[PDB]
Amino acid sequence: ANFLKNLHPLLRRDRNKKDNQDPNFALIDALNEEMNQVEKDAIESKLQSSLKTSTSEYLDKFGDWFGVYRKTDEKDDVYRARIIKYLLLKRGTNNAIIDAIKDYLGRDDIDVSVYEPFTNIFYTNKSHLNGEDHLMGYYYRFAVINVSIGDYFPVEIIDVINEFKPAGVTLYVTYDGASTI
Amino acid sequence: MKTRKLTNILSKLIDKTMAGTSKITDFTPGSASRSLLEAVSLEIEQFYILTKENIDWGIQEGIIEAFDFQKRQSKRAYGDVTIQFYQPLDMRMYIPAGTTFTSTRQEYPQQFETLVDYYAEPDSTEIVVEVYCKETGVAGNVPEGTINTIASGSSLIRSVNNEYSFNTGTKEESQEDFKRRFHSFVESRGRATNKSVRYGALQIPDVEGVYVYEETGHITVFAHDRNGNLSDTLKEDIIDALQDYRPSGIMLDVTGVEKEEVNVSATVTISNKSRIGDTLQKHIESVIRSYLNNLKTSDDLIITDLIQAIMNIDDVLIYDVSFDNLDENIIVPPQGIIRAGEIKVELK
Amino acid sequence: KTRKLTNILSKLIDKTMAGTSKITDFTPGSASRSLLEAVSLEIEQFYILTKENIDWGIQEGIIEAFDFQKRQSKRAYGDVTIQFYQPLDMRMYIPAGTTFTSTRQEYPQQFETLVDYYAEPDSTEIVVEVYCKETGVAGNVPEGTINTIASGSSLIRSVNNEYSFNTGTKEESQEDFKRRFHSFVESRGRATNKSVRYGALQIPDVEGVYVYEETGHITVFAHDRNGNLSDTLKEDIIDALQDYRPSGIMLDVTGVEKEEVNVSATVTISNKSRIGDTLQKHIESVIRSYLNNLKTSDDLIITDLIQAIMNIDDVLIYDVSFDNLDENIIVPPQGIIRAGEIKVELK
Amino acid sequence: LQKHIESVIRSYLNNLKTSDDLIITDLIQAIMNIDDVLIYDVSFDNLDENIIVPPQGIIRAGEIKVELK
Amino acid sequence: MRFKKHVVQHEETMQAIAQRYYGDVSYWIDLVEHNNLKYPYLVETDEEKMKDPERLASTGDTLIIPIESDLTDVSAKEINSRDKDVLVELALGRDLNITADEKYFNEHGTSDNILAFSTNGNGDLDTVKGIDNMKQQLQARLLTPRGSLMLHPNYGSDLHNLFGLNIPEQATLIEMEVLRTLTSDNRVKSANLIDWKIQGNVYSGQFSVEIKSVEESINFVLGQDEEGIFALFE
Amino acid sequence: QIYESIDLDELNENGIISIEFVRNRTNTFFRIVDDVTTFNDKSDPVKAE
Repeated sequence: ANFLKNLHPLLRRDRNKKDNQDPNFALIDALNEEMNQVEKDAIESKLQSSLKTSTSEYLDKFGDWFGVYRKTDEKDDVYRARIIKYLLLKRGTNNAIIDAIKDYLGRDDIDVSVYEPFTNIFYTNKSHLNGEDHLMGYYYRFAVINVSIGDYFPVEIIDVINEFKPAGVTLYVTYDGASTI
Repeated sequence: MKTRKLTNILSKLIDKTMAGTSKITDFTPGSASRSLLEAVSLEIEQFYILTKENIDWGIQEGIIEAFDFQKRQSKRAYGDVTIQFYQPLDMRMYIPAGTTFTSTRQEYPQQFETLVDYYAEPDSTEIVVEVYCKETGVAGNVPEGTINTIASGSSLIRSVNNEYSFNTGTKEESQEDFKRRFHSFVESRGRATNKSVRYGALQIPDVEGVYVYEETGHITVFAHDRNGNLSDTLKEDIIDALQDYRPSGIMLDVTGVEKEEVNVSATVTISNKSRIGDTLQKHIESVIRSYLNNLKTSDDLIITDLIQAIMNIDDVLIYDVSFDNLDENIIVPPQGIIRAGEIKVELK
Repeated sequence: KTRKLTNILSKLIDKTMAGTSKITDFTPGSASRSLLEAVSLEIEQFYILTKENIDWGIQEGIIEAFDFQKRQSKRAYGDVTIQFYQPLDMRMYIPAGTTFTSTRQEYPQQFETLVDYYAEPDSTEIVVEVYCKETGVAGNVPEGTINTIASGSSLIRSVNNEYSFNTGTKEESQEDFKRRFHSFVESRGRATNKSVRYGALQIPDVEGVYVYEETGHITVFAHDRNGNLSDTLKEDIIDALQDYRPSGIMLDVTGVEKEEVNVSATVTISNKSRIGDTLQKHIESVIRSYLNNLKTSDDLIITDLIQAIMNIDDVLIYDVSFDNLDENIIVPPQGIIRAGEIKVELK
Repeated sequence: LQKHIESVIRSYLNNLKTSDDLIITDLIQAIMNIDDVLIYDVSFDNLDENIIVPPQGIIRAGEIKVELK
Repeated sequence: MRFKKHVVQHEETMQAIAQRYYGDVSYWIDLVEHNNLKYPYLVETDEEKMKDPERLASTGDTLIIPIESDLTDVSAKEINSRDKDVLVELALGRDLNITADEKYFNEHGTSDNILAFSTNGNGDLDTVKGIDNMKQQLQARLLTPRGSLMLHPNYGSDLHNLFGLNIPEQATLIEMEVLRTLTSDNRVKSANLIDWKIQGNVYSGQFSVEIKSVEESINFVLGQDEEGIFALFE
Repeated sequence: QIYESIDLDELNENGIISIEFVRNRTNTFFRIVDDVTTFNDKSDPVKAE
């Protein structure tokens, strides 16, 4: 917006008193309006080059680079939060699986836990004879987990756990009826 | 950038110009005012377009810079040369690194050399060595039987041959291929998952594909280079790269894919018999090599697919095709792959 | 990538000529050429602005989303108090650039106001903001440093900065910013030996961690500064590594196999008159410090101990010998050497 | 490095005066002070006990040899 | 090393500065890079500069223009009259006043123990500068017999021996000796006879001395800037 | 203030010295318009100038 400053010095910068309908001032102010609007747009353009301050189209460009695609009616703030969370996903532990379930079902108040049967392997000394422990075999074995879920689910949640669980661990999924009643 | 267009900018300029003065009322084509405002608005439009393009370029550049995810350069070709001697060697012979290998086939004048020192044991009749193309890019992907000369000059050498077509030479990484590897990075930030294991195995640039085969308490990573082999150095490197990504406490093993080595002999009839020669044979052989060496892990080989691929070269010039070694499709398992053996063509 | 002034002007002239033939003078000093030159200069300046914005976005856009601020170099600034002998008998004016300084060789830094200030008649003391002329931490002067004005009126009783300045900063390099980001990203990793070791090390009282891997079991060796592992610290490590361990894998925590080495030494000395308790205890403290400084995988090389004991004094200490230490005590990675009973005999 | 260590040992022994005893630990610290980080451990394959020199005696270097490991 | 420093003027632009100094507007980006300026390079007032004092400059702020400037090859017309006075004063040197009490050593010109130091009235030694300095030095040279001064055989004059007869010949000898003594000074560009007469005992004469011009002294002193001595060892 | 060409003409006709803004001159961005005195008899050149 240095258009008047860098303009030819002899040209008038001010609407002349002698004529309220001075065409020179009209042309100059028109061009100046467009110069200042382009400067404003160029100053506001910085917000599009940052993930923090990006908006619709450029934010979609960022999500396409990160691999995360906008959902139906998904605004910018929730979308960028979802991208940031997707980058920072903990994986390979019970807490991660529990969060993945709770974030594929609707809510947090549901009971969800992971059972590890290898804790109940029957050792000679410590394990009680008629106790909770069982003899080692196929199910009571390391690299095995059984996930108990306190609500209804699509079968596809199994595939979500396949995305989170560590490689080499057999998965079983237990629906518990006692929550839904 | 709001992506304005020329017509709106010109209309806004003309409207303001009219509003500032009632004297100016001639904005027809060919007028001075209209031309000046048109030029200004056109330049503004070009500024906006280029600003949008530069912002797109800046987003790609900041993605590259933030993670230091540098884009893959061209890879130089490499492969295995076999050698035979006159008689079983009486002694430990030597072949130093930089020993050059060349080919008398003028169609493939590229040069190769050893990057490693070699020796042979007493009472051995042949040896295998790995050689790298001196020149980078696709030029070092010579067919089988090309390399037949050794520049060491040693007398005990009877003959030299590359038993298989080289396929490891490649140009700069494509835009979509780079974009797909970055998605794998993002997924593999969680270290202990199957996709993270696959990324760590793929972290080595030499590795082409990986199939992670999963069992209870055991992981088997089937990996291969762009030729279908898996050298011990490459296996060790994959292992070292997987130390950071593999889950703790679970057994892991790295092994080479179940490579199948399809030899082909094709009898092809030609309608225009003048066109018969060495050029057409070599072109057909090249097409077959490119078809087979583009098969991925677990791609079945379908004889009719190969038939259409050969016949689409020229559907008029080529009359009929017949295979003298293949009669039924080949099933490839998940951990398997197909690669071209000797490719031969008889023109009739 | 971008147009420039000469190209913009040329295209403007070409488009103007194409639009109409009524104008053909495009020489220097022409109104029309001047107007196009001005528009071209503005567009070139907007191009430079876009270049600056994109150069900032390339190196700061993505990382900024994760609450990571790059430290910009700043001028140290703060408030100072000016006291008057009496309420002002007229409106005092302090022009911008009015310099404030300190009467010490410890702080030659000069501070100036960047804005005009006015003190009303009714006032008796007014506070103003001053900015250090130099960027860096050199401007972070302590409390009571600024105590002089170079162009103040005699009505001032005393100048004083009521708090130490701390806003001066040095620019953080790009590589350090990338290193912090990459550190954070690595810390997001879980269910690996490296991540387990990291998460154990973040605990306050943990000094050293070795992770030993077996098929279906993980055991963690930890120790404090003393080589010991308290039950409470063990429980803390377990509770912190509940989040870290892989699913379906067993994790155990154990102390480091400490080995207390007892060293009885016979030190020959030259100056017989300097033989006393203090020198004995000094030598013993040196030996104990050397033994306790050893890390988990560090083997006790007796020759280096002899070097250290002789380097206590090159002429006083004459010769050394040990009866307990006959050969180097090799220890595994999970076995730390610590100081046991120490005795020194002066000869 | 071998020649530097050999030189240091020669200079140490050929600086001994009349009636200076040779003390193996002194020689150890002299060798180790060349670089205390780079040099790890030192062992002598011909010397095991200090050498007493009488008033009319002196020590001088014979063949000096060093094996780097 | 020396560089030009520019004060931001009202509603100035970087392009105008570049045109003014570099003779082309293209160097404005170099000027920005060297001064480390953010996009609003020359803000209207200090309120805008408060937003980013480091990276912005307001009116009355000093910019640096890295063009190797040199005080020689500067048009004397620009130099202020006071600056020219100070420059010629430096050129012609400052020295301790000894020719005070003109009457006394004018009454005894040929003798020794004729001149002495004096005070400036402010408890410091008296000093003669510029034309007064030249007067002092020319008087002292004329009055000094040649060869009497230690370490300087040729400094002085032979007038003490020219107390000869009253004829034109001795007049011419005196005139030639005086012209030699005046020419001996490096600063005296030339000297020449004006008029003389003989009144029996008494001889009388007058001369005209043209010291080096203002232009030459200015050029000499501004050249001396390269060395920084600013002193006279003639 | 930045007085206009009419305001400067009024001030000079009233015998008042004024300074007018000027752009891009080699020395400074300001110049002295006139050396007029308070005596407003412009016909008399001695008293006025």
